[PDB]
Amino acid sequence: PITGPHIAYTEAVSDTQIMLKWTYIPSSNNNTPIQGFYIYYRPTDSDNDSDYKRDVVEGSKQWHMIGHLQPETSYDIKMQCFNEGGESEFSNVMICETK
Amino acid sequence: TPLAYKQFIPNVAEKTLGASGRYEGKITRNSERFKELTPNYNPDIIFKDEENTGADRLMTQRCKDKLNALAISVMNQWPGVKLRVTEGWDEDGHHSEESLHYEGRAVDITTSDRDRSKYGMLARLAVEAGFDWVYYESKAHIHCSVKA
Ligand SMILES: [Ca+2]
Ligand SMILES: [Ca+2]
Ligand SMILES: [Zn+2]
Repeated sequence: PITGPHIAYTEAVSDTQIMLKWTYIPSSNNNTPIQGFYIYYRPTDSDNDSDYKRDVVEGSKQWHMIGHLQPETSYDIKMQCFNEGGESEFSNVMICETK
Repeated sequence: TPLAYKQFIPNVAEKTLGASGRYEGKITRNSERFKELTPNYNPDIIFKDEENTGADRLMTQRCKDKLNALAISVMNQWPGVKLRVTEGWDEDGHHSEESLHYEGRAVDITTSDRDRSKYGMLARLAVEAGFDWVYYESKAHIHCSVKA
């Protein structure tokens, strides 16, 4: 894939969880099969691009709940879609605090 | 005196005439107003740039002026510590509708050491640097804005 997803919104649902919802239009990559999405998150206090943790989600989903986060902590959040060939560009990068 | 969490100075709403004044509309990358924005390349300011686009550097002339003054006072206050910008002008879209971040008129800031015990004083230093509104917006950063 050469088009990445776009993050529509991020919202904390608890002290340890953040909901994110994205859009991805299959035809933007000629309808190439996408196997899933990678969702990246790291504490906003880090500017180390190596400090992103990753969740893997299936290709049908347009939202995800990130969990096991720290209370009252800001996170940088971005994502890619992927397939057997490889990965997209990163999305926009949202900042979102847990409760 | 230092600000505490949730406090703002002047103690009126951001978009009031006495503070930063009204929203004028989101400035997008492809727009004519985007040309009023130029990158702040001050070597005494750290720009987070999690976007890998240089967006956080982009801001109005007035925002630059006050930010640059603050960069000096920060280094004076705590030797070895610098001003850090987490958000300048934004296109990622996580800010509220009518956020001054969408116009290059607001910055979220920390100290370089992320020592939250310094943030209340950092907010005071931003007021003294001449930001039109300064808000201890989050436990994690101070929000500073300027008039159009
Ligand atoms: Ca940023
Ligand atoms: Ca941004
Ligand atoms: Zn802000």
